[PDB]
Amino acid sequence: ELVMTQSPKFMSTSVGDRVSVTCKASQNVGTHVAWYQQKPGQSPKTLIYSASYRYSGVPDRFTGSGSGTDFTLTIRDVQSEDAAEYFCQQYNLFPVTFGGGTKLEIKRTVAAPSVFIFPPSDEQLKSGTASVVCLLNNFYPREAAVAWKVDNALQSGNSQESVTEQDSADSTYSLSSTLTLSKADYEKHKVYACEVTHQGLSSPVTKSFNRGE
Amino acid sequence: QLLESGPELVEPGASVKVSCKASAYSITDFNIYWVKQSHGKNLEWIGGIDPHNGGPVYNQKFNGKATLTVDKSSSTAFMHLNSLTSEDSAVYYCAIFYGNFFDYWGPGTTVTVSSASTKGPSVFPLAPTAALGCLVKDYFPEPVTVSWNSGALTSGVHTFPAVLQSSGLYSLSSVVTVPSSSLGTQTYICNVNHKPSNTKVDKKVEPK
Ligand SMILES: C[N+]1(Cc2ccc(C(=O)NCCO)cc2)CCCCC1
Repeated sequence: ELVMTQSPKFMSTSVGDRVSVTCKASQNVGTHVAWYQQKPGQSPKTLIYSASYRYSGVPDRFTGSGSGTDFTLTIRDVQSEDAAEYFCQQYNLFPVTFGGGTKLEIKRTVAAPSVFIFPPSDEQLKSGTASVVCLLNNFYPREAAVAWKVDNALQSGNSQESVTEQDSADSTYSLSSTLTLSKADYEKHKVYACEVTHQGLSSPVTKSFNRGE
Repeated sequence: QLLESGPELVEPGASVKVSCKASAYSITDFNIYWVKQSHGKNLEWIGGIDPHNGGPVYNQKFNGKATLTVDKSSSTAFMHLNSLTSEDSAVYYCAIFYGNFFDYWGPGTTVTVSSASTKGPSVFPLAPTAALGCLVKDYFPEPVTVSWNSGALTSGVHTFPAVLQSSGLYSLSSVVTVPSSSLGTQTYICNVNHKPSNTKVDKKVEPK
């Protein structure tokens, strides 16, 4: 099998910058290599074939080069919508092989989250469970601490988090923290609060609500 | 321009045949290959068939596991995976190409190997510049798709990767932000589809 070792593994850079991904073949593969870009929630899309040639509709700010065992993809005016994972591909000798990939995040100014809290539906409660959701919206960077509290006692072990890939337009992230309790547990307490700590905030902001009002 | 057979939940040791067909042309008069995406996101060339010389080309790693055939008559390509194990759980794409012209991948087929049974999600309203959403809880297997107002609403929509909760059931919420003024003027319906369990539900999200 021909190995394609690609680097860097991960890279963060500002809009308008120039960066380059690289691939190392383990055997001169001529110029039989392609470059692929895969945006969040989509199949990969070929950018380049034959190391330096572009496919229609692929912006000129993409260029490929190199040969033998040394290949490079360069992006020259990094745009937000550029946020993706990039892969090189060798197709000079079967079996075709892909590089491990390069995840390109974009550096943007800090931006504080917008915090919203959601009580469980009166319809979900009926069935036995209670999920209290806390949404942190459009922030940067991706690092954020969320603390759940109920009647002012801090919680652990009954929450889960999820974060979206960087938004292609505003380069922000969004996160959700979900508190899962049993119906009984939920009706035991009154005050339900979600506290958010983020470097874009001078001091942690709290969004809470009282049960039944 | 490519369609692929729906998502799949296949019991270990059992098998699965994935289909792939084009809408306005025959994929069978172009080269066709399949690619597997697994542990996180990472690609493996399975094998391919050339339209001008009998015989599918296979990668050894999948010799014995993958069988590739076509049916030039119906313009359909097939991939048969036998003896499935949890390491066959992945997104499988069929791709088409011709010389240096195009090279286009299909949407993807999620494939989960597991003895569990399919379970559609419960969809709960996440009641309300303001945010609203839908909790899509307790479904199996992945994936599920959510959309707002039948597709009409796309700005500010944020759908979160699903989390595998301890019960072995998947869970995620979709959110959207809108103008608060709009809360007494516009109806907001989230539409959830979970192909595997033939579960399709519309949920009105309104101010509680
Ligand atoms: C698709 N590709 C590379 C490539 C991809 C898949 C195969 C392949 O699997 N061929 C089997 C015989 O038809 C061969 C080559 C074509 C040439 C440009 C770069 C992209």
